[PDB]
Amino acid sequence: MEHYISLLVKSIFIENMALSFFLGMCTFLAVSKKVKTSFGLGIAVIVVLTISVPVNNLVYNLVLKPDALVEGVDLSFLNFITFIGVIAALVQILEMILDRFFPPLYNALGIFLPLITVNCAIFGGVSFMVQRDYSFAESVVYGFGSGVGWMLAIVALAGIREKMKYSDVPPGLRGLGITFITAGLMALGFMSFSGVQL
Amino acid sequence: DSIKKTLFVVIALSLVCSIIVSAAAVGLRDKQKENAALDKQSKILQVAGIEAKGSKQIVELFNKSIEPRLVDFNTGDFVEGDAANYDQRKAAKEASESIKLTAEQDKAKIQRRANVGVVYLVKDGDKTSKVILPVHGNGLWSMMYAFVAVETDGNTVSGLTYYEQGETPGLGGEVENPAWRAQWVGKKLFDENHKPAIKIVKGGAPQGSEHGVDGLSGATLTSNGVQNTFDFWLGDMGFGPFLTKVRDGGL
Amino acid sequence: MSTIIFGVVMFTLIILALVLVILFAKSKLVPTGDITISINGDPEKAIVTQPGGKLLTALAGAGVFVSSACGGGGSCGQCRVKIKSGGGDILPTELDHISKGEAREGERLACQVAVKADMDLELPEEIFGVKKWECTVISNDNKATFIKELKLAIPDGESVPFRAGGYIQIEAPAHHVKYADFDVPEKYRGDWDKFNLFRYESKVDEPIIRAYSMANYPEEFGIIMLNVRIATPPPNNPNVPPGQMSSYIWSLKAGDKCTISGPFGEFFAKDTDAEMVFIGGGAGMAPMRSHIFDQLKRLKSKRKMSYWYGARSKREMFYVEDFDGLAAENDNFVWHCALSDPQPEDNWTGYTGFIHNVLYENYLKDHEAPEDCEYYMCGPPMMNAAVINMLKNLGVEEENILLDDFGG
Amino acid sequence: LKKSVLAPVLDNNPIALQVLGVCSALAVTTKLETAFVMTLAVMFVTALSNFFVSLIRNHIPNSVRIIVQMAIIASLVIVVDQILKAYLYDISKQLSVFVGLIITNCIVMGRAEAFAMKSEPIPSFIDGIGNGLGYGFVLMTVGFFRELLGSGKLFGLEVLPLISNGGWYQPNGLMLLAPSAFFLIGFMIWAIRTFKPEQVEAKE
Amino acid sequence: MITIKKGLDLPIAGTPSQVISDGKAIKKVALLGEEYVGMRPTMHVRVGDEVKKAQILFEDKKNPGVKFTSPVSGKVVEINRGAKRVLQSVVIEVAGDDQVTFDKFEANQLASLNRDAIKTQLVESGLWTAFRTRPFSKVPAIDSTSEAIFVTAMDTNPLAAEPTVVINEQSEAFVAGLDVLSALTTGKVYVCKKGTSLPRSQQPNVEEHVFDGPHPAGLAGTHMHFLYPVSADHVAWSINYQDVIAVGQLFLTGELYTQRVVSLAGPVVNKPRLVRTVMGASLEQLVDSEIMPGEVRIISGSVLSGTKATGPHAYLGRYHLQVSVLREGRDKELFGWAMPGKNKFSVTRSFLGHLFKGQVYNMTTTTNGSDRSMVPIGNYEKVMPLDMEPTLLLRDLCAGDSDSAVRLGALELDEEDLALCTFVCPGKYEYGQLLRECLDKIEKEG
Amino acid sequence: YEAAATLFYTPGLVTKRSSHVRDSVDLKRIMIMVWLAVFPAMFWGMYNAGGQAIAALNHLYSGDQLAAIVAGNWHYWLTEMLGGTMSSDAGWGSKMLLGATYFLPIYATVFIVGGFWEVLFCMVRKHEVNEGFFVTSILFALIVPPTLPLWQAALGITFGVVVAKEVFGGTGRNFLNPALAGRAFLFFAYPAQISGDLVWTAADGYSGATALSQWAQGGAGALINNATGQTITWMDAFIGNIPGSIGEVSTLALMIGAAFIVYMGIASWRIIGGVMIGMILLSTLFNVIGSDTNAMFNMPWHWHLVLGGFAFGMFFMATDPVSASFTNSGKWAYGILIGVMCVLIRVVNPAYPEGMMLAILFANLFAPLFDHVVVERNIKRRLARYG
Ligand SMILES: Cc1cc2nc3c(=O)[nH]c(=O)nc-3n(C[C@H](O)[C@H](O)[C@H](O)COP(=O)(O)OP(=O)(O)OC[C@H]3O[C@@H](n4cnc5c(N)ncnc54)[C@H](O)[C@@H]3O)c2cc1C
Ligand SMILES: CCCCCCCCCCCCO[C@@H]1O[C@H](CO)[C@@H](O[C@H]2O[C@H](CO)[C@@H](O)[C@H](O)[C@H]2O)[C@H](O)[C@H]1O
Ligand SMILES: Cc1cc2nc3c(=O)[nH]c(=O)nc-3n(C[C@H](O)[C@H](O)[C@H](O)CO)c2cc1C
Ligand code: FES
Ligand code: FES
Repeated sequence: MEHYISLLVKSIFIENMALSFFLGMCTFLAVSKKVKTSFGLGIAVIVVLTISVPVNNLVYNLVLKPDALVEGVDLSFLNFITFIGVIAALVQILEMILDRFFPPLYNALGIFLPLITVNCAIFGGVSFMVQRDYSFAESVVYGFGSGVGWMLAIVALAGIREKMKYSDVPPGLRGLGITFITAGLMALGFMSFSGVQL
Repeated sequence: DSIKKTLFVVIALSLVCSIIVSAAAVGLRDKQKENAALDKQSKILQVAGIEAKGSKQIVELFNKSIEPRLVDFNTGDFVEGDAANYDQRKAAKEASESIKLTAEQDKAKIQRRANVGVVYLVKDGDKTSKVILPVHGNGLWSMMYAFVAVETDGNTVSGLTYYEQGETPGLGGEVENPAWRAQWVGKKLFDENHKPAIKIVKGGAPQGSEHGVDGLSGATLTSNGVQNTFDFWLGDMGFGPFLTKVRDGGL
Repeated sequence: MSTIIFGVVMFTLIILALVLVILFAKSKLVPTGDITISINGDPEKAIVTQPGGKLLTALAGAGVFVSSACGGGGSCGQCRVKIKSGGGDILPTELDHISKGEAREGERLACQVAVKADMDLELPEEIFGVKKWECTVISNDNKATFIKELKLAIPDGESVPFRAGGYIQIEAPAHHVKYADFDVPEKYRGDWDKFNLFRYESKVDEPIIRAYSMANYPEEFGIIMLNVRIATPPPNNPNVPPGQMSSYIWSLKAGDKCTISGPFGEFFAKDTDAEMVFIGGGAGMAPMRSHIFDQLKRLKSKRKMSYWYGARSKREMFYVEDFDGLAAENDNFVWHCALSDPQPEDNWTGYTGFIHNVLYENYLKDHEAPEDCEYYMCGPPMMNAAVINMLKNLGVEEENILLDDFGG
Repeated sequence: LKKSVLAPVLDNNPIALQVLGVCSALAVTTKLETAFVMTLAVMFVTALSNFFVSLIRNHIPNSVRIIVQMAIIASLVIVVDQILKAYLYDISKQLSVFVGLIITNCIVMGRAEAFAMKSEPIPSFIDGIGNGLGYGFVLMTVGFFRELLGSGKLFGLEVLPLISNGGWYQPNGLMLLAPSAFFLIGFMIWAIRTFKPEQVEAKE
Repeated sequence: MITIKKGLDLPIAGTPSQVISDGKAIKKVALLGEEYVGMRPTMHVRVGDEVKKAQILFEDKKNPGVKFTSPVSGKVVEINRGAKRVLQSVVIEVAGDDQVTFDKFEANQLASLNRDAIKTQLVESGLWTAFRTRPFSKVPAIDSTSEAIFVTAMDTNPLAAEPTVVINEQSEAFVAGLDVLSALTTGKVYVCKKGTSLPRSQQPNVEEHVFDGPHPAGLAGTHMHFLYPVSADHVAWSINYQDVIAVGQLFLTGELYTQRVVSLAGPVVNKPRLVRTVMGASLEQLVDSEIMPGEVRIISGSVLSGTKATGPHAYLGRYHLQVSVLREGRDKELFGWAMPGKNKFSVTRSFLGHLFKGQVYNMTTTTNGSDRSMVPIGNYEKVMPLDMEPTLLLRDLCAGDSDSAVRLGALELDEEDLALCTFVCPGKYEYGQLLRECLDKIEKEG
Repeated sequence: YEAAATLFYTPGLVTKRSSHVRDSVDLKRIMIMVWLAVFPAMFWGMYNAGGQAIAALNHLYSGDQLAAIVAGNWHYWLTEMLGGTMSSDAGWGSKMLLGATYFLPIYATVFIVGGFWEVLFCMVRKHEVNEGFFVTSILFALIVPPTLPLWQAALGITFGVVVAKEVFGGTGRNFLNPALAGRAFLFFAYPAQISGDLVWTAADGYSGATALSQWAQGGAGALINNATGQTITWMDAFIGNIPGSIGEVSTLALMIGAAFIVYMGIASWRIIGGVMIGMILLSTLFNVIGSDTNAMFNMPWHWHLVLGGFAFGMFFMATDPVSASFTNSGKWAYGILIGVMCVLIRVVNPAYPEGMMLAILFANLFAPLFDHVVVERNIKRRLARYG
């Protein structure tokens, strides 16, 4: 159980997707105005990663790995299209399921799936799972921890941006520039976990 | 009707894109592998002291002067196998050709060791004048890889190079420094009792020593990693028996 | 080459499997069912249509259409409907136009409502009779240099049921009109020849709809009189396309056939005993004349009234005979006109300058309680802003200032 | 004419006005060579995907539109990746993940969905070239600053002699880390909206 | 019962002597137009018109039916209007003693009256302006109703009078007013007071609650927070003890009762006391020959929530029951921000004045500093007894955010409920103005 | 000077509105009271810097080789010129001179370069020059090693003032600690002038470690003063006879100043108690579970306190009002997170010997989240009609 807790806490803190690898920085900087919307988006991202990374692990190990389907062929030049198609299809079917069967959950979190349908966060998570060569349980834990870390970072940025209702920002910086500077200071703060090897 | 048109569009686009992609990807495999080999070939040529400019010159000089081999670490002797295409990282990650180093043996913090290691012999004709050993260990931020070119005496070093380090570019990333790497030519590895003797001295090594190398300034935690790297790869668990064989002769 | 074919087949099968799975999950998770929108709680007569669609479009196709002027976009904000159980959200574009006070009562602009489930409405009763007509232009004479007083006749001599201040909508099919056919008399030909508007020509390729305020008070039966200004390109940007609906209305001549659609209205007069102060200008003479003639002939009210009209010159004044007749017959009504810059040909002996300054100096500067009378106003936006500023600096509330800006 | 190409540089900038396309700007701008290669790759992909999606815009069914567009874009990016690995191997290693992340890059998909779907073949290529020009402008500015102040080099040429090789300059460490790109793009947005004050956002 | 822990009893020199001594005869009164929240007047009298007592002077445009009648009989002498012709005061030169007389009742008949009859008599007399809703602190519409009527039979403002010393004279009128309020309430009537005894109403609707502690506690907002929390769905009315006395006198004798017992006191008052005066009197004539010489500032009400009395506003307010006179501080002191303060007051402990317990200060009207930004050191929590987050609410008011202020509890407050937060601010902020702007926004839009 | 006349005299202003009587405290007095509380720490830091420098100098060089070393460094020959001595028998005055020749130039550089940006921003935006930069400047000047190059101090104060504070609005408008954001700039940008064994004792050619680096290597048996050859005891680290950043060294003096600024109600005992609670809990957990190859696993709670900049940041930099939480219940969590993260970076992070600027800079991002949690628990109480 020590090998799975280390991966979880590492993916949450030591390697944050939004503040270390910077995956999904347009939705991050754009939807960080309210903590309610940020919370809903973080929940949607958690769900999408948790569903998408293990499925792609299975598909890769079954079809796209070298010498996996025929002893002597390498079908790894289809990783990109396979991963992106699987992600898009899963997101759309999840949206339709949540719409028809559970409108209570649809209004809650299923509204943010159109934004993260094709997002760099999930594709980078899958592309990192492929490099790390995880097992199925490690893929599940990595996806979940990465989603939780992304949610934490975006909720923190939203809280800071709500605290900044009292600020007095120069007109040329109001909007995008001060958000970029804020995210830079947030990354500078998150650099505490640099030397930790977990 | 509608479904038929969607299916037709999807299938036609998919066939076109698949022809194009699978034609582009399979026609460049050999060139991609050649490019992937060129990097390590050029680094080895740089360690060996052979000056080579141009990819064709690199390939020619490597195929002429260098000779890769395979070495068993326990017995310390050559083995029969495909040496030019050996992947030591995969061999160490695979549970068939790798042993798990306990905490008392893992001086370098690598946690695994491939049973068969690859070495290179710098030849000029038939006589062998050097041998390039790939050693590696853990430093403060990342695992560091090196090439140490020891002479046929088994003790004297002729050069050294860190080709994959990943540490702070001005404190501990000075393992790639020319003035620090020039401190290794002439250094001996073993004492008279045939024990590891390389020492990374904190504070500066005495002028004109035999086993003394200056430590990195402001970086004692990457210097400790270099010292541990050599403590492992010069002991019984690494290139100890093979270096003993080389010292006895026959290289 | 044995991996090229394998990769091609694998790509094809992956993409086809994904597309088929998406289509199958689509065919099992969409309703494709009807929706019974009931416009009122009581009647059984409801509207059964397809789910995918907009509420305003569905209601218009059904036969109960609200006064949608901007034809989609929320620019005018007039597709106001009241839902008691329907789309559970207020899209921000509508949340602007609908304050917290009305949004709580379930009101919403019909344009950006999303029809996805059974919804029920509560509409007012003045929308049910909104039937169209097939009118015949009697005359399109020129009463001002830039204003054509159009007069329409309703077939079967049926006077439309409306209130003083309402506004019809006029439809115009795709057509082309040149400024060569516009009839202006030698009295107004001066500025036309000076500016060379006769070079202009319109271009409309889609049926359009606009709103126009009636200039006749209800007791004048069987007529729809308008005061239409020309929407000529500004004197700064002459390359911009010209006024579509204005050019079409000016192209209308005597005897032609035009279609008007339903009586509307929100700019109405309050029923109190307080003094009334009308401040009209430019093309805003239609609602002002409607209000004044209504209050003076249909109701025979005794409230103290006053009319204050602005004009660029003595050639811009019209309806002056009617207003002099009213002021001569009644003691309540008293009106005054003011020219911005007169000409020596007019021999003007009267008030000059802007109408806000004229009203302030002559009437409001010495008036006892400037805050106790009601102020009705319609004209150019500059005049609107100036008069509102003057009234707010004299200390008048927004509840008494009841203006109508002709589309901003 | 060329207004459609030269607008996104300063007038309607992707990274500076419509937040689309930030991750690669933050990641690959540590070195001007990688920044330039990524600029060229994004121009290539955006232009060709716009052209092809506009060519087949009328037959794409709305039910599986996303799959078709992502298939075209992924094919383009896979071809570009297999060409980078064969001819620029030292830069592909440094661009490893963000070479493939061009698929989920927002500029490509946004210009495919918004403009290419409702426009002409040739002007779609032009819009792709313009968006790539703006994106590369931002990339190359940030990369110039970071590579000149963090290592003293430009494209691999020592402009400022470092203090190891007997020089006067001691390089900055933040210009090789995370927050420097954020700070540089924020001050770039400041300097842009100081000269084009029509982009300044509303107060409240 | 309820013991308030956080607050501040302000030590200021000149505490009055609770002995009611008659006051100087007044010659002018006035109704201050700018003190009724959200009121736009329709004047009924013109300069030079002879009026009677309880005769209408103006009505409300934004509150149809509510009439603002005259406190005394005389002759309208001035109608002071300011910027944008905003009404400031309707002065009346006292002459004659004519009045408008209403219907009489007895003690037995007062508790079983009808709400409609009570409303007609109150509105026609002009005592309807003694009530104040929550939120927005406006006069209740003549057609509304509220399940909670709060009587404020305690006063804890600095230098304020003692409610007991006044009620022990008009016990009968007080009980009759409580009976009338119990017939009008439709819910209950909350007589919030101190530990001491008071005349008692026998009705089961009337309830006496006891509050203890420093002063954020003589306010009706504390009472509402602790007994009947208000929102947009639940509104509660508010009235003080002398207005209950006036209501009882109206419904017992027929004629309007316009007497007051204010507490004229302050640091620069020669002899502080309680001066029996008239309703709406003139402060310039009420305070003359009773103040130390110098440059002083007369205030209608306490020094925390009170109006400066200058020019057209130099008359006793409607909801104000005390006058506070204190000097004007305009002298610049060298290194005054650094001198160890043995004579300076603070809720912090960075001065030497807190070590001397029971010390009293001759305070003036200085802001002991300049206008800065809010660095929150936690002074607002020391003087906020309610169940809110003080600094976050205050920052949502300064920021200009109305929705978040309403969420954090701005619909439960009045301008007097932030007087101590204005007091203890290092940045010299004034939160009553910000709260009033937020409430105007909320009331207007929505 | 009219611009300088705002500091001497009170404004002499009256109240125009609601509360006609105001409190006596202002922001000027608050900032000057916080500025006067770091004076014992500053003076002991000067004394300690001088004493450590003289001891380390007399360790290596002695005889005619001290002459060539004190004649080659302007600090040394300026001390000897003004009157002090550099021999081993130097008194307490000759050591405070030598520490002042290091602190005063750094303080002057920081003050001037930061005041330039302060004045420029407050002049472009048409405001009065706001105090509260005195605290930032003096804290930045005392959390730095004795041997910074002055250009790096200028760059650091520029980054701390402009980017962290003045680009958001100024005093009371930011969300991050300006002094610890200017030192994080200098720590991660120029990492060898603010780390290692050669930057903390100002003796030319003396290399030695500090006690949170000698503990990480050998534990309590490795704590030793190489310049004198004696064991660093607990009362040495408590009083402050140890090398380190200029003012961080004297826990006694920091306690003396913090007791004053906490009595006056300026600093938050809730934040201080939260920091202490978190530190004690995590340090005791690590002591309990233990480790064989890590020597920082057995450092108790009373050694974490007297070593590094724990007491300088627990007392003066954690209690920053603008960057802390705004709720009484959020301040506890703020302090607890600060202490936990400090102990964590000390123990389980191998590259950084301490972690207090990085623990506070982390908690500065999550303070508003604790505020949000508390206020959202409060808002639900109000809807239930009980608040
Ligand atoms: C309730 C109501 C009542 C009204 N009553 C009257 C009435 O009694 N009489 C009356 O005359 N009007 C009235 N109006 C105004 C009504 O909108 C008129 O139709 C108006 O004159 C616009 O006419 P139009 O459709 O021809 O102009 P449009 O064709 O809609 O607009 C053309 C105008 O806009 C400019 N323009 C057009 N395209 C562009 C472009 N691309 N860029 C820049 N500028 C451009 C042109 O220069 C010209 O000025 C009323 C409006 C409302 C809402
Ligand atoms: C601000 C004043 C209030 C502070 C109050 C004191 C709080 C103390 C709470 C913890 C109490 C126990 O105190 C803690 O015990 C541990 C072991 O558990 C002791 O620790 C000691 O023994 C352990 C046993 O393994 C060793 O590993 C360790 O190296 C050694 O220091 C310390 O003495 C102290 O760190
Ligand atoms: C108790 C107290 C502690 C403070 N601590 C700091 C600090 O650590 N760093 C700093 O730059 N300013 C500090 N200040 C000054 C001020 O709070 C700082 O400028 C704010 O961060 C405003 O930006 C402090 C002020 C007070 C009253
Ligand atoms: S359609 Fe007229 S407002 Fe939307
Ligand atoms: S969202 Fe545009 S690049 Fe990740």
